[PDB]
Amino acid sequence: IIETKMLMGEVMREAAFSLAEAKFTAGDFSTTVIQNVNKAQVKIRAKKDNVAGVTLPVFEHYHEGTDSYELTGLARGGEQLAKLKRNYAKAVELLVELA
Amino acid sequence: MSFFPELYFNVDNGYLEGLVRGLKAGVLSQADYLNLVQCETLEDLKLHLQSTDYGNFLANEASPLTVSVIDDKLKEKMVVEFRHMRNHAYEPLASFLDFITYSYMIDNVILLITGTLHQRSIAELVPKCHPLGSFEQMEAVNIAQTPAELYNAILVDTPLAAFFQDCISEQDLDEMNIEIIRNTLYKAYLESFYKFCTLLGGTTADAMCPILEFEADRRAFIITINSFGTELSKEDRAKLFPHCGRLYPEGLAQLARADDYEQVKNVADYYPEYKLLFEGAGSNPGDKTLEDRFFEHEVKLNKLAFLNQFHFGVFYAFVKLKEQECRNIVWIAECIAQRHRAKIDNYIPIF
Amino acid sequence: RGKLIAVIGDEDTVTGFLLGGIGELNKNRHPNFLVVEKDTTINEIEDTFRQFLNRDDIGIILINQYIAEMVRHALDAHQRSIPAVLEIPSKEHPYDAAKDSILRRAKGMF
Repeated sequence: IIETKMLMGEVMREAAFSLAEAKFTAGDFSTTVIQNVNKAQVKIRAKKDNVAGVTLPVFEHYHEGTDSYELTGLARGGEQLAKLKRNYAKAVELLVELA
Repeated sequence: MSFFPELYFNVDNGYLEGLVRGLKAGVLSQADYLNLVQCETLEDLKLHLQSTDYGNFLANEASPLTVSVIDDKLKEKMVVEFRHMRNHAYEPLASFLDFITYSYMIDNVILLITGTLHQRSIAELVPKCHPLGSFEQMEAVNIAQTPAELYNAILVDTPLAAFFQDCISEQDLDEMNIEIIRNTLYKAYLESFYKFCTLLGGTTADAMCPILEFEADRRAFIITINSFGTELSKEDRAKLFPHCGRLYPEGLAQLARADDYEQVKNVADYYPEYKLLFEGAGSNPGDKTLEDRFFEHEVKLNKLAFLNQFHFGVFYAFVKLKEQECRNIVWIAECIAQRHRAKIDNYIPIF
Repeated sequence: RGKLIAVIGDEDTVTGFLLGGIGELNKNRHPNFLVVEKDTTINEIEDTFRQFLNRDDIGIILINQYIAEMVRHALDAHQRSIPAVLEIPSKEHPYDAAKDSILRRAKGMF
């Protein structure tokens, strides 16, 4: 758990400086994104894990299907946003595993 | 004008010319980036930047080291400085600076609209509103959150009503997402500014119109490029392509048919400067990308405008120059915070 | 299927996880996350944390490390497995194992 948590920390830092570089090409995207909030593309599919005689609930990473939204107007910086999407997606996968 | 410019040009351009030129003398060059790259901490960044136009801007404010307040203070000083400068303007340059004001009023309108759909007070959006789109007119705030009242009050209030009488219509806005709205407004504004500059022919047009032509062409490329991963129809792509570029007489139909990225490269191979720019896009870990090349060409044309002096581009290209100065300052700050020194010099300097 | 991950974070982490797909407006038309800025109070933050805890449709929560420190007693007042609560670092506060409620439950395991 400690090892996977260290991987979590460094992957979060990956996503963090990816965001730092996304602050460059686009600009003030923060409020544009925070206002655009309609539906989720990632969901928790609760499963079970019979580890022993006692059963403990667990979780599964789900791609629901409604794709991540498209902001192509922020001064035309979509590439950085896409790589940031990839970073945070991988991070969230590892985080549901930790949960 | 009429093959004899500068007759009485400088009558109403003296002090503003001197002010912009003096600030241009104080522009950070790579020499200052040679001592702003060896910082390792925001305190030394502040020490080095104390010798710039940014005098003590972090001393006696924000004692713990931060990045967001740096960006905010830079924006505040720079914007208020061009408010001062525009406030020392005269009617032609006032129209110019109004259009430069419009370039931000577009995204400020975009932020302030659809708040009816989420049923939120406009006074909650005023704090995040960028200062260069103030919309200093009555009854914008708290219109009963009805979209119709917003449309009518914005027609009444925002000086972008000249664009809105033939750019927006409330009913159509409801169907199209905001992604289309922002871009159609900016297309209309780009075309209007281009034409207005063309009417004032001279050094101004010949120097800034190629910048706007590059804006239109880079836009036409990027819309297609980043619309590979979407289901937007080509109809909106056509409605979003400016009609004041190198590609307006014909060439727009090709960028509707260049589905793959390599096809867009092939279409851009016909424009040799843009062919060099696309040949400079490596998209590899250690070199620059296509967006970086478009930005580099933009900077190059801004420099070419800066070469001349008897033009209205001294008062716009310099605004974007200050933008990029503030932007690189925030870059160095973000590299200090994240310790990502591998990309400490992965930006576009100025001169 | 039915449960949704929720995020209590500062602006940057919140944008990051909205960008990764996390985010919904329920039938009641409210955000399933909270924004943390400089000017907030621990008490209403604690009440919003209780709003999260009591609401059934969450499962797992994601809170930064200094944000979780800012509410430490109220955060640790809860001991139930189904509302999982997980800590994450931030840009200026890298991960700290010495500061975690669950790793505090694992006493002497060092």
